[PDB]
Amino acid sequence: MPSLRDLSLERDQELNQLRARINQ
Amino acid sequence: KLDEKLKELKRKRVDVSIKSRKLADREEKAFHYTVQEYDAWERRHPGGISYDQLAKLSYEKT
Amino acid sequence: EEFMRQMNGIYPDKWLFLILSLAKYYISRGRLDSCGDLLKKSLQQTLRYSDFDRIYNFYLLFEQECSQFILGKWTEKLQAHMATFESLINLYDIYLNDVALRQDSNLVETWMKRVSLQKSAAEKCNVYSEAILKIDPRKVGTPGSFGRLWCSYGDLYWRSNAISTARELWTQSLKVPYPYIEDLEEIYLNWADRELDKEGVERAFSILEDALHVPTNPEILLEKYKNGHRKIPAQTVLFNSLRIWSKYIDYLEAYCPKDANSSDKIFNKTKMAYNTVIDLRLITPAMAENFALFLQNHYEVMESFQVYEKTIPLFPPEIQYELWIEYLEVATSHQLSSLSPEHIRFLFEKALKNLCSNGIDCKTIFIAYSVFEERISGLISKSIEILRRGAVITHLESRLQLWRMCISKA
Repeated sequence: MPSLRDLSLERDQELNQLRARINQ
Repeated sequence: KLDEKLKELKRKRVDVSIKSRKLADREEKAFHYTVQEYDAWERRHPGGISYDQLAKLSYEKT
Repeated sequence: EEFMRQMNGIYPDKWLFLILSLAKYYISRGRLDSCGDLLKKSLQQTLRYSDFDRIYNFYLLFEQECSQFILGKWTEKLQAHMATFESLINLYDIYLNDVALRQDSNLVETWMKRVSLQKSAAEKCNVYSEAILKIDPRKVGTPGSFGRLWCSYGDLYWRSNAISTARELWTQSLKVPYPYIEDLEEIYLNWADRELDKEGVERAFSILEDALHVPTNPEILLEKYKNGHRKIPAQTVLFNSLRIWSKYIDYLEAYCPKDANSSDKIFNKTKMAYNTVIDLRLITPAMAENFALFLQNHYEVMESFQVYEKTIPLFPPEIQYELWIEYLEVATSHQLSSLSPEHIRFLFEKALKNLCSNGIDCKTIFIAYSVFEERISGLISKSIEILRRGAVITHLESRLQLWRMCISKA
């Protein structure tokens, strides 16, 4: 978990910024 | 009224010369490598001895 | 004057003193127009900044002194002289970069400064147009810099209006035979981002999918370009860009609704984008986990494990440790995993055999194995023996932790 899943959870959280532009 | 324009031009020109002269006087990081980069990095940076083995090693050194 | 030309032929090495002396002669002879155009020609012809400073300063002071002398008195001459004086004062930044446009004409950074000094965007377009023709791709030093010039040039139109003009310009950009591939990513990633805000991400996929038309025999083309020594364009190995694959995958993954399923078109497309990255061996350990977490979030857990098994063998053991931790942590505790207990034991024993065969600290896998063995069967005796195997097998602090846990549990 701490090594790669921790980074990937941040990636899936940064994609919310892309989702805002996706819907608009 | 050209005197005032000339005065302003000289004032700016002095600064231009000063600046030009000053320019004249100068005279977690490992998780992001691809598989290909790992292949490259892993290939660029990967008692007693018998007389036959010592012989081959000496030949290779020569 | 004839002797002047003769030494111009004979002594080219001290041109500065020559032009200064001949300019002094021109001023002394009353040939002010001759001095003007001579100094203009010399100033345009300078190449070193120390030489430029002396000629520029001399021109500036000559204009100042001549204008003040005429003012001491003629109107037209005075007007022209102070006009040239003010022009040379203001155009210092333009002459400054004129020097650097001859030290190295294809160094695009100077062109990105020359654009900044222009007064209006109507002129910025002209300077970009000159820069594109003057710059030759084969000699652009810093990679990924000429592409920034096309990106900025397209953005200049895009900010005002005429999106069609920006697109038609960019379609010319991708046709340029670039030497490096960072220049190509800087254009595609920018074009896709700009299209995303306007025509939706459905179009934004198309821009990147055109770049990633995977060809047959990738190894042959990668060999031809890699061993071509800048002779072969980076247009042919565009499929081998991690940054384009990453952004294409980001757009696909953000476009998949959070309740996507196997029959959804975008979810299938994301699977093909990731599987093609893995096939190309462009997958990075963070992306191999990004794929596995995407699958788990979409309840395709049993196919998440196939990602881990497809990717773990490719990386060195030091990274196989992280992916093994992820794989086993998901396998042991997740409601949708259908791995039988003998399978999860097979995974654990495989991990410990492979990693300990390479000296990697395996403390976490040993602890997880002991906890799993207590969970699944309740055989405490087997759990302790597993911990003892870890402590008995150089990472002295870990072996002291496994000895304390093994003994305390016993």
